[PDB]
Amino acid sequence: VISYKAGDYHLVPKKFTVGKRIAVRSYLDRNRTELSDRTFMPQKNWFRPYDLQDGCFDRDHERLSYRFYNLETKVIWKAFDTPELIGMLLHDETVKGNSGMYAPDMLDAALHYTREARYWRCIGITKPFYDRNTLRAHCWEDNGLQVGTLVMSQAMRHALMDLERAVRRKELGLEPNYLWDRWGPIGFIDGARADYLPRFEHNPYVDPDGVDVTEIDVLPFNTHEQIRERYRDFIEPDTAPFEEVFRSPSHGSLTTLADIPNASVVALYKDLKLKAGTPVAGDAVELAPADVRTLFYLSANPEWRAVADGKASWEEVVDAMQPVQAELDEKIDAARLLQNTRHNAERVRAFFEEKCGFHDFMYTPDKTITAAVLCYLTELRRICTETAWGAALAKCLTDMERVQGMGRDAFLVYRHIEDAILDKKRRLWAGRFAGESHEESTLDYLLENFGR
Amino acid sequence: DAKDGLAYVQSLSLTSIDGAAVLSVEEEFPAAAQPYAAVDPVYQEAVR
Amino acid sequence: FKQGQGMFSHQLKRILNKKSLHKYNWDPLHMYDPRKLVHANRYVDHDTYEEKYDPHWEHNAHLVPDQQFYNIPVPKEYKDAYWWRDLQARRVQCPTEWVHFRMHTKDKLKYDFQDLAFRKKFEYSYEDVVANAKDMCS
Amino acid sequence: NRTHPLSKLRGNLRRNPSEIPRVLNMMIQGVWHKSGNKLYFRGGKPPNPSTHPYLTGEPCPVYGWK
Amino acid sequence: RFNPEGAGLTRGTSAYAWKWWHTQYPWLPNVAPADYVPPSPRGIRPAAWDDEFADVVLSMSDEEIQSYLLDKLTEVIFAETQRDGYELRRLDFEGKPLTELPERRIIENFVFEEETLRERVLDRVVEGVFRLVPTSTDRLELKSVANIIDFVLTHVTVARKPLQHEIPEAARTVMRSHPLQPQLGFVHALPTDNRDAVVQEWERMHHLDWQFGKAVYEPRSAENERGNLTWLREVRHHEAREAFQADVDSGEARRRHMAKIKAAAQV
Amino acid sequence: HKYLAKHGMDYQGRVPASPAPGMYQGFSDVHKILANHPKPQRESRHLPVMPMTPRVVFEHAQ
Amino acid sequence: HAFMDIAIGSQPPHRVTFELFTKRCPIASENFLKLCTGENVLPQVSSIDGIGEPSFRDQFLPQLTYRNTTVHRVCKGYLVQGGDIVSGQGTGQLSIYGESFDAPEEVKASKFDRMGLLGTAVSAPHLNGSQFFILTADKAPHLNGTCICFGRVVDGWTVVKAIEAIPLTAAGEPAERVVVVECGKL
Repeated sequence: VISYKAGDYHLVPKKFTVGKRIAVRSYLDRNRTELSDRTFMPQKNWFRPYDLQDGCFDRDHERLSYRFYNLETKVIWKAFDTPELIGMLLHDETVKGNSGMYAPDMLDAALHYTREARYWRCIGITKPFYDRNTLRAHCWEDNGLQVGTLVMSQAMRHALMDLERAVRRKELGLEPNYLWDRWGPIGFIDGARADYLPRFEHNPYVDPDGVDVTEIDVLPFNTHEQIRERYRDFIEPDTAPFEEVFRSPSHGSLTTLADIPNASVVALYKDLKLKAGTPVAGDAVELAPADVRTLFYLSANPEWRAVADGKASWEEVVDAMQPVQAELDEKIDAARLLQNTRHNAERVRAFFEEKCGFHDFMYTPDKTITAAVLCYLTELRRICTETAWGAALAKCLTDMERVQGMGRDAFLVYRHIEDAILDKKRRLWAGRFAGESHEESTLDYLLENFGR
Repeated sequence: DAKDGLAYVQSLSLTSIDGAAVLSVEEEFPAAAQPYAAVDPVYQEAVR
Repeated sequence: FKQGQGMFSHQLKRILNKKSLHKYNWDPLHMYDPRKLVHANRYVDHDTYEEKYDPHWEHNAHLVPDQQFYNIPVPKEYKDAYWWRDLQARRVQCPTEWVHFRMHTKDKLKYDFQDLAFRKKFEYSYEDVVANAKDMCS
Repeated sequence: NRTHPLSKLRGNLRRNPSEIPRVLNMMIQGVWHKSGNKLYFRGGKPPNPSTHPYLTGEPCPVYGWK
Repeated sequence: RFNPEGAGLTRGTSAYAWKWWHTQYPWLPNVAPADYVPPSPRGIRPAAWDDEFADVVLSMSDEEIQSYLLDKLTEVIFAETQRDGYELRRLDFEGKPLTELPERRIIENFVFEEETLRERVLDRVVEGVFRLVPTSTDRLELKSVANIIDFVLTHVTVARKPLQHEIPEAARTVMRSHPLQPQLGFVHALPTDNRDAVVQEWERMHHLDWQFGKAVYEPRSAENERGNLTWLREVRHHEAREAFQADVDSGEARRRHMAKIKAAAQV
Repeated sequence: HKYLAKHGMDYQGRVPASPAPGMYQGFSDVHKILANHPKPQRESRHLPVMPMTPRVVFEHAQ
Repeated sequence: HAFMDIAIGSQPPHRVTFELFTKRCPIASENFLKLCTGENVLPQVSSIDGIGEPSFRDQFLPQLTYRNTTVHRVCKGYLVQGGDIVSGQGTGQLSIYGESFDAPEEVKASKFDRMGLLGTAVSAPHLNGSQFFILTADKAPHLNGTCICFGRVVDGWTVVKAIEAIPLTAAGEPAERVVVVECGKL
């Protein structure tokens, strides 16, 4: 038999119904007090599944016609808008499954544009691409038929005025205060109102030194060639002072009194530095020179090497009988190089703070920045092209496949450098939210104590 | 809806349908050279 | 203080009487797409995985008409969802205030009026009315 | 922008009953752009959209027209 | 008067929501980029997640993995993340942590925003436990327990090898020669509800699903046989076909058919 | 509200004018959600250019 | 003469030697050499002037060679069609002569009465592209004035009769991807 006591199946699940009858819900029963978690907690998202589109690339051209039309063309753009995140999408397109993102070709085009997109960013170009196909720095002064005479918009012939006015100044011998070298990622670093370029004829840039630049001046500087030599000195960034800082251990965050063993190894560094020739004990938490700090990381993670040289009862012996892992400090500095400048728009800007000494990235003029990127892509190529561990390391995304190829022990190392960097951030964040003084009482007393 | 029409309809051996006195059971074969364009919806929809 | 007494208000009261073009655009069967029913009731053959050519299908098929298509064929079972379009294609294609000549006079008889298809019936010519009424010797 | 039948380009010279109210307001009113200059119709003889030469191509910023 | 980037707006509509009243734009529903295709059970596995991990993970289904993820995330939070500074479980008289781990709500509203917290979860759960790797632009919205679960539950659903419809031969010749074949075109007769995804899904603001001649048609492979008229309506029609078929087997059909022509000849 | 959160302080300095490139990118008629300033820029580093709204062009015509 | 190597998914290439009727039908047959011989090459990179002045940029554009093409439409017992440089799905036609070409003498004078014959694949007589088809069903009377029979497979018929036996997946495509690895001349 099949028992049934009645008043059982309602014919509609008991949620969508009153005792009997489905109930009505019309966005007026609902409050706006739900949906107010949106101010912090973001709404649901549809993460697209990553595709190596080779299934869509049944044949050749459609695969090498989106290399440009979709991959390269996203670099010409990023080599124009923000050349610092030009290593971010190189990860974005290789996490998505693409093949030759860090190939010896994509970089040597990314660095090509990054180098030149500067000299047509100072020329006044606002969009790097004219149409789907060609670049706007190749619109010739005919319809398309002129040889090299660039179609100079009014913005340009006012960007080429500011350049010419900067030339005449240092041609007068004065200091060439080029306007767009106070121009950074936030606009004028000087906190001034941005001077917008199609400048009104009733707001002409006036320098009380008597420098004349007008339309009669810049009209002959039409084609690409006679500016790359005339304003060579300004459109070109300088790569000398940044030449090798990415190929060198620098940990802008990490302090001398900060190590994974917070005391044990630094007790050795104080022990070596009292029984020393030129001995100096450590109370000043002031940062030690960069290269000696990365030694302890190469001497604090592996309890192998923590004791392997802790036995050493002299100063330089520990400081210099470990050059064998100092031959390993680049293979880790190639890791702290990628994963630093990779993931978020913030990790990269915080990264350049350490290496190229940008106190604040947001105020360093573009001339100083495009260089550091140019000096950073110039050493991405070194890593990808010169040494064999560079390719796979680039195409590695997780740690599991990262540990395999390059030094398994070398990955033990910096994952206690990164874990030490981030734990310094732990000091700042949780540093704010640990002072508890609230109560019903002391929150009253904290008024009068605030009164004086 | 079979290829065995002519040989079947003669298996009966019709001789009358109450008035017929069937005169001849010839086979039409009007499927001769029927283009696939006669059954293909993708085509017939292009013509219609 | 009105405004615009000028000529543009003297044309726009005379040229706008011009009767625009009328095309009896009959209703679009959005939710019941009729042409995606050519694939209903089709034996998929397990070689080419396409519809086998059913010779019967076209006989249980009810050609629902259309404007951009001559006559879309749909199987018989799904014929009634298109009940409005078979009532709009048989219709006469003009607001019947224009063809009111047919509905009130004695053309009420000389015309097919099934679902507002004001189409003339058959009508002998005068060469035949006498050819058919003299041959009878009436 | 009247357009040639063959030309894939789309122009806004419609004559549907829903679109003539604005196609006259171009020929008799004209457009007063928010930049201060009066557009397509600025003077006396109202244009004849159906005797325009056909739309040849969309405008570009660098040159005039692609 | 609109404010795009308004932290309301449901984050799908910031252009379509200028229209719609103040009272109706907060509720406009999340639908899709209108080009995002469903999560697809395709076979593309992350570049380096590999087998052994895939063979294990693929064993877990997408409620067997959503469940694991919630436990791990409550474990990642209230772990290094919480024990490091704040506390996330209510304490008793003396101040002892009554419950072991946080309550399921505190986790739900928890927002992994500060980089220090996201990296503390993403290297452990989505990179460590799952060996997944998230892009930069998705790492932006990948900042909640709700979204961490979905991001996995798309990139693991796009991993199950698409079910391979492979049939043998010996059984294949059965379904061919078998008398009763399937019509198999009906899915198209189903009525279409194609329009803007928002106007189509705003109407399903509540259980407007089975209502007013609609039906969420999930393709059904087996049918209940009790009381099912359209099922008994043919199982007899079938048993009326096996009975008629009995004649043609023996030959009483040919006779009863040859008796017509001899009734229809002499007349 | 973005210095206070990331620095733990009041800014206590004159804020830069000319909004940073990349801010108010979905807005269309800012003009109020700003001073009468222009829509700042794209998120680029190209030299500042006035987005020639119908308004800016009129000022040129004055 | 000419060859073509056929790779049935995970199986090795196999030479298919075509004897092109270069005598009676010059255009469509010489269209085959230029397509098989790898005659149109345009290798370029964006950095070094690939993008700036030339504006050619036609190398992000259907490439006009049979290299790495597919064999898409395979009608068992009938033929094996394949070879397209524009769309993987079998649609669209490319040629030496632009989009397509019609040759009046070369279309009317065609007769498909041998097995192993090699013709063009048309959407209509006025349209002939890279798309060829190798006839497997012996006789083809309904194909007389439709397309051009510019040659026949001279040997290696094993594959065109081994391709034909490859199962169709749901998509009306061969279950396993038949790829044309590398072509040339003989």
